[PDB]
Amino acid sequence: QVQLKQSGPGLVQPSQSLSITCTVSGFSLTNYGVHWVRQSPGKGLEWLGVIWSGGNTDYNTPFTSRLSINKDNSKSQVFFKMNSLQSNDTAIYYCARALTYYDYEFAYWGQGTLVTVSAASTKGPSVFPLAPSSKSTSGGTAALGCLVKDYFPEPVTVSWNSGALTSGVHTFPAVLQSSGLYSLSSVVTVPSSSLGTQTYICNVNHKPSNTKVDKRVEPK
Amino acid sequence: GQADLSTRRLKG
Amino acid sequence: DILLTQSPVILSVSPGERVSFSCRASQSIGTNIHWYQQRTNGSPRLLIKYASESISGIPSRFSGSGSGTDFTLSINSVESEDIADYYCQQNNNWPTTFGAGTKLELKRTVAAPSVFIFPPSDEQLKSGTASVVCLLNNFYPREAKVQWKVDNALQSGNSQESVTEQDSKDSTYSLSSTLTLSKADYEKHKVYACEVTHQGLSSPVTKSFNRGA
Ligand SMILES: *[C@@H]1O[C@H](CO)[C@@H](O)[C@H](O)[C@H]1NC(C)=O
Repeated sequence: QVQLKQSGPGLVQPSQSLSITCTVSGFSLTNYGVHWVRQSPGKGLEWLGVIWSGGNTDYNTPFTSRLSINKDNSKSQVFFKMNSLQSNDTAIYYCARALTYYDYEFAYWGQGTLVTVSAASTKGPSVFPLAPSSKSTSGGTAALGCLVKDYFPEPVTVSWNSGALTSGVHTFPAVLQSSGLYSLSSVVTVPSSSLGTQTYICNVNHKPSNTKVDKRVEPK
Repeated sequence: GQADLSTRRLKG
Repeated sequence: DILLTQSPVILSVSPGERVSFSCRASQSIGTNIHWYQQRTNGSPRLLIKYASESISGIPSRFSGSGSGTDFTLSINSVESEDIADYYCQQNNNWPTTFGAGTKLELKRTVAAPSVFIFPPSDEQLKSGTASVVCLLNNFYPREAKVQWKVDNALQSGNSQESVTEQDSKDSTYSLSSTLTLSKADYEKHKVYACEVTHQGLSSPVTKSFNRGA
């Protein structure tokens, strides 16, 4: 029942600042320090700093002047704030808790927060069906999918039939198009005979633009 | 060798 | 800061085999090293703390050793679900630092891709763009060629590929090739074909459709 949940992924403009909330449960901020760790293309896993039980903070050397960590013990919330972001601050940001109150053995992690630094605007995606067909069958097995196109920034979550359908699902890594917008597909293979009985819906969520689309996918 | 954004995994 | 070097960057083993991850430190760090597993879309998962100590919920097949500068993360009998990245962390010296990681991939028998092609939806054609998608599903090894042809014209530069990480259950990959066209170009031609080449196919497989049917 120990958990850390972070605020949603988002875009930040160059030189602007980054704010993330880590809400914890199954323990008390008065008893444990919360650490912040990011993971970037440039530097991999990188420890950023910590807020201790009693409110003291330590910040990693290159972040002394642009990092502030605060908390609200009663609300079980820890607040991370970093100023003056540049492109190479694009990274997944994590809060984490150690096993023991004073240590650095990170046993519990938040789900991460993908932060993109860019001057671009947020754009929600269009969802298009990848319809099952004769040219999409294979010995009693049909492939079908969703094309999630022209969004920014990453990430987008896709699930099938509201979480209920997982077997045979592949959600591909997003590719960056020349437009500078991203695109990905998510596919699933199902029995051909279930195409008449079962409904198939990809649930698309692009949190940075708050775009939620449920796309029904049918034989054409 | 490096962390990939689209993958959340190492890629080359 | 203490530099941690993980070698090699990539490990490829068959299931049931033993596998060692190496992590070397730029000066002695005693036994103050922790190891993590990171799966696709996952947060780091703590496997071993202080070089050799167990963690609740981590399978017994994971263990670690070493002291000073040379450490090993061991999986004695590797399973398909161990497909992940593995990191080491030192905390003998402030600030705690992480190695760059080692990728663990599994070997398995050759598996030919199942190939499926999808015309652009009429929905998308309204927007003025056409995407043609070719899916290569559940194959091994990763290397594959997708060739696009429109009315026998070779397509080049106007497609993009994405490949899933290795599946944790069956150790296969899947690949999508998206050919992108203007609607105008799309409505100007009839035959859309993707030809797939792979080690598991005795000859290339072509999936095609005619715009319309
Ligand atoms: C980003 O750029 C700065 C220089 O402006 C550099 O010191 C830093 O190491 C770079 N990489 C990351 C991941 O911040």
